[PDB]
Amino acid sequence: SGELWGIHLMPPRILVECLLPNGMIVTLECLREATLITIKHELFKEARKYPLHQLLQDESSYIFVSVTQEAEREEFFDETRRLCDLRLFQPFLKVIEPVGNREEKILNREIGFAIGMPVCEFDMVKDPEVQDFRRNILNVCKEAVDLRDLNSPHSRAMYVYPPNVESSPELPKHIYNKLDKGQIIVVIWVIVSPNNDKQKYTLKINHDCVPEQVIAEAIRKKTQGKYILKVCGCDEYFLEKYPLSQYKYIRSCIMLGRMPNLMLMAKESLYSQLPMDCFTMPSYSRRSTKSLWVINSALRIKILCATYVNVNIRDIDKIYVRTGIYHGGEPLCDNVNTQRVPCSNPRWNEWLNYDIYIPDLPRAARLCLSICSVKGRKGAKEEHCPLAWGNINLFDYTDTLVSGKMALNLWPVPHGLEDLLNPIGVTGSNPNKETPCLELEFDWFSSVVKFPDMSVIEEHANWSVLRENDKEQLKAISTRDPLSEITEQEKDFLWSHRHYCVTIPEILPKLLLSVKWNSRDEVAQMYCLVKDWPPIKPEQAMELLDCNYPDPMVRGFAVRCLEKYLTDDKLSQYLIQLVQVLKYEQYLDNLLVRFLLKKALTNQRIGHFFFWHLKSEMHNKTVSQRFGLLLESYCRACGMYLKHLNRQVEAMEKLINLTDILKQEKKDETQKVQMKFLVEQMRRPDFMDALQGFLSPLNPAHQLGNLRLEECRIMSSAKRPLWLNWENPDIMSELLFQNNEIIFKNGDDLRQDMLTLQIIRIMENIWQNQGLDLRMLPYGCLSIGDCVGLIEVVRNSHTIMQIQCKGGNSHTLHQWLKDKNKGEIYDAAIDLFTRSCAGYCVATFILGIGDRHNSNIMVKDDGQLFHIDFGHFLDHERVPFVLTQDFLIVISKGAQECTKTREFERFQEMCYKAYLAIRQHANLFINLFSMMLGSGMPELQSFDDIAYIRKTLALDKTEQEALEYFMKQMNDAHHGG
Amino acid sequence: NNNMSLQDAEWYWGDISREEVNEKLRDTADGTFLVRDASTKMHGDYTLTLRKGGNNKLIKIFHRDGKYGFSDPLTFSSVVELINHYRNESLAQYNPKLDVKLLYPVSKYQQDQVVKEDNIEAVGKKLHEYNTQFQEKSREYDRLYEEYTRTSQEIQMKRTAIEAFNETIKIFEEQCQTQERYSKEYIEKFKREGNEKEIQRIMHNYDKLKSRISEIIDSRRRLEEDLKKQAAEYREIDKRMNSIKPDLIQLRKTRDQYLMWLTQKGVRQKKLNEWL
Repeated sequence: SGELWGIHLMPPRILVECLLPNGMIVTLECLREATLITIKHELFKEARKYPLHQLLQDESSYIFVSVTQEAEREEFFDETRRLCDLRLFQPFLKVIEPVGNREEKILNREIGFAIGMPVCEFDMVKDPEVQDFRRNILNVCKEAVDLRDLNSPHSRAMYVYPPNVESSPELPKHIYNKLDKGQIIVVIWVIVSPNNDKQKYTLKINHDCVPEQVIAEAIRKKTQGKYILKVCGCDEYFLEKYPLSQYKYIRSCIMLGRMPNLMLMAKESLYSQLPMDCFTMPSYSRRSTKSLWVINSALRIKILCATYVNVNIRDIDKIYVRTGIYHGGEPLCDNVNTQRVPCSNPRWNEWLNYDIYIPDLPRAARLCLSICSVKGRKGAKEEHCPLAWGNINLFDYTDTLVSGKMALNLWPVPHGLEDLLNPIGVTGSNPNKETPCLELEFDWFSSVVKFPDMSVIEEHANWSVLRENDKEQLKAISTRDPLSEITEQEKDFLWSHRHYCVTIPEILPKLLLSVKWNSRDEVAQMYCLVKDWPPIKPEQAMELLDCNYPDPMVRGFAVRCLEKYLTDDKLSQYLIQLVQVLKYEQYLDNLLVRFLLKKALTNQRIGHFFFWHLKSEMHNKTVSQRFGLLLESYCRACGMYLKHLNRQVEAMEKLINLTDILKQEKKDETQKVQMKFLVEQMRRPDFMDALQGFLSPLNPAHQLGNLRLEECRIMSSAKRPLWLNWENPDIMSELLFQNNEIIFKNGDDLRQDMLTLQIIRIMENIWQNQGLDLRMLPYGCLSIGDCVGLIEVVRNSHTIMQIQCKGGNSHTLHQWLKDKNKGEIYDAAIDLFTRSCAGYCVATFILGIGDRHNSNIMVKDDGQLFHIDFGHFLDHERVPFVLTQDFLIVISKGAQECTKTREFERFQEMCYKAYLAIRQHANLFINLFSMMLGSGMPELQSFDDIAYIRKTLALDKTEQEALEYFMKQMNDAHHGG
Repeated sequence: NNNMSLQDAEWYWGDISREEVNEKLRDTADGTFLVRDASTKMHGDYTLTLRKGGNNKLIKIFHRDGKYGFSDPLTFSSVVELINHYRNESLAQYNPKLDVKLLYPVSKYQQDQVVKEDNIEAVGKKLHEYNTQFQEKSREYDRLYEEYTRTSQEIQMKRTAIEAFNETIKIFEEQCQTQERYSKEYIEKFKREGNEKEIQRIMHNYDKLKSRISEIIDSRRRLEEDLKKQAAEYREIDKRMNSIKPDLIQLRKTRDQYLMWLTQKGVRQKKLNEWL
């Protein structure tokens, strides 16, 4: 499963059996790390020994071909790459003529390696929608490339090194007072000299400073638009003219009080460093219908049979097929069941009729179905269990209704799914042929049935068609959360007042829930309202992209709102959910995929996390094909960064292999022999070359360098995560960090941790904006695959368990914080600990993460408190983070009393303000947790889970009652507090 | 029944959330309904959940001037009178598009006959037995799921290996075809020049190529047989999980019903929590 089939590491002596075009067979002993060109060299040296050497031609005209471990005949125009990285299936190499363009095939190899699956089966798959998407997405790829090359070389620098800023140009009041008259002491580190000698200047400048004037007084103090500002220790650049305090590095320096340090580099140096992206245009781009509404018939679908259903015969008697026409998550008609045939012969031959008409079918209508099994001979209660599920788009990407026969391969039942149907699941047949397959037959209407265009819908609109006193009901419906208890009274009030709903833009998600999509006239009217709807905020706009709104025009309006309001920083914050709602799209080609790709191809910081979020779920076969096509598109149009991504992938897969040979081969012996084997495996040169000089997946600006072998270790946890320590190739980067520690954790899924940390970062942002300096520590976490990912390590921090063990008690943590930093900075550390504790207490109570012990909560030397290893968030009511007396002592400044403590009263005030802030912004949190359902966490499948964060935030109760709810929860935590 | 308090009504359920209502309104017939307190949690709402078109429609009842009704005007003394009136007459009076009768109420009295041995220690012991049996059933189901996922990865890897083997056979058969193509019309030159050493070494090369391709055939056939056997085991594990799943769901329903009955019977929750 490594460099050979069944052999992880090949022996130094390898007997390759190459294949000659003349017809001879060689048995060549090949060098361990040999490149392909010399392999061809002493291939042709011994070719003279065997006959038919006269028919042989020159070395340079011939190319190696072999079958790799991913089942494709790879041919090798890349002779400079070693045989170890070639991933042989068997040691053979056929020597043939050129058969194609060299650059195209090298790019195809790089793309297939970065994705993890070949482009060859993307070429060989015969789905017309797949090929049409592959052809049409190159248009927006070319447009993004042209926009990236619009203002070369400045726009290329913008693409490669985008500004790391946030949305608000202005600053909150609680950090403007953190500066001496709104001045930032900044240090500019000029290395420009005849020798490689560093030297510094100090500037006291404003917060609204453009970097151009920053370098203007930099040159003035030196004692002119050809210099740029680069952040010390990473590849962050200050390019576009923005206020200085708006940048995330400068903002974080204001947050933590650290001294901002910057380069002063020439523009020409970076412009020569950045290369030109050779966007090669791919080869595959070269390659009487009646309306839907004129059909007077009811929708019927014929179930023929199932080829085989994996069910026991002596435990289950009868099986059937439960179907239903859905629009997202709500049925358009009553579910219809087939006759309960015996499970031995799943043979039906049954038409199924529905309480819906052909014109009444909406554009996003889907036939969701499942073979299910009955039970209940013993007892009077009979139960039906899910057995296999599948969804069909009733209209394909060409707006045509499905007709004729269709062999749909069903999907395995999701884990913990009680529901008989799975409308939240993806559409399309299962690519795995070893799955239960069902023959469907859609009715043939003697022609091709096409959904009407916007003209017929608009003509149907305005044909079926002074402000009122009680307009506060519309606002009341608007302010409630997306999962509110919406009545038929409120639905009818919304639909009867849809024309007056345009004056409240943010009521559109509720109004779309009011309209019934099984009605043609209502769908046309609501389309007419959507077409002229005013734009809404991005936080409300991404709500319209979950499974509850599958309509292409609704999602198009949401994508247009994302185009016209959503910024790059908020896109990076919400990239996880926007990637996850790509599965909710019924078609590969849509507006959301175009928006995400266009933004990813004009922003390397956005595109890096875009690539990694798509790559982390290539193991999921439900979305493997769509995300693989999207990854193909990104890797074709990203330019040079693909190579960097390849390096990252190499390191990751190498680490994966290392963790493999750590966790299913030698999990039994002691830890010391495991460490010996660790240093032996990692000392080998190709593992070094894979793990040296590659960009960090956690942060693309942090360019990892030399790997210190002395301190790369394994923790004593259950899954044995791997500690990695990296140097920095630049020599003067001691200002920010001299080390890069990364936890490679495999076995434990990190999508949960990623979601928890993203939500925690968002609560931090809301608290900072409202006026609370409630700083979190959302460390970098990035899942890279199937329960494998990376975690950024917090330097100079220890778990509470380590503090308690090293101190030896209840007073030991406050004593340790007294000893670490005493004096006039002890009060600052105490306030930092109390405030971070209040913020994390509020966040942990609202999110309801897993049980907290001293092992999974850490404290820094400066006093900052934070949480690690979340895992089990929401429910998998219970307050996990009960404020233990170990924290009561530190909050109370070591006072024995805790109830009558003034600092405890300020702690109460901060907690209450935090809870009110999150309750006010809970719409965003409900939206983000609803957008995350299609990922498939073990504790996040349906809205029953999101009801937990609904209850903990007390959204059902009034704003006042949440205060006493928080009172009661904290009093139960403290047994009176 | 002329008029009865809503606490004694079978359709009324009191203080529950939307989730258990959806679980009790899941895949039921048209007109199935219940009445519960609204999630806003103030006295006098008493919302109604009905099932129509496969959807859990939810209707609000107002409490103006001490009366009840779906909308203005409120012409019902109690919620029970309204429920009976819409149980005998269709709900289309309020909204003509909701052509549905309130046919079946979700009665909490229906599940009372499921539990037996009503004394406290007997139901405690019975809840303990069904809870632990649910525990071994669940751990068996998760172990079977783990084995199923591992075997599915083995099927994927083995199928990839078979496809690589077929492409290797295509490669080597193309090589043999090229050998025949460059040897069929060229062995006559060997016949004219009359050297047997080159003939015997080229036949040795052809023989070792034939041995290699036959060995690769043997490996592909063996791995195909292994894939068929492992896929049969995969089918058996899938069948075993599909057999366990209804039993696990029934044990979950039994445990939930026992816990709800104990909660409504006034049994202490902490006294039963630590038995598990």
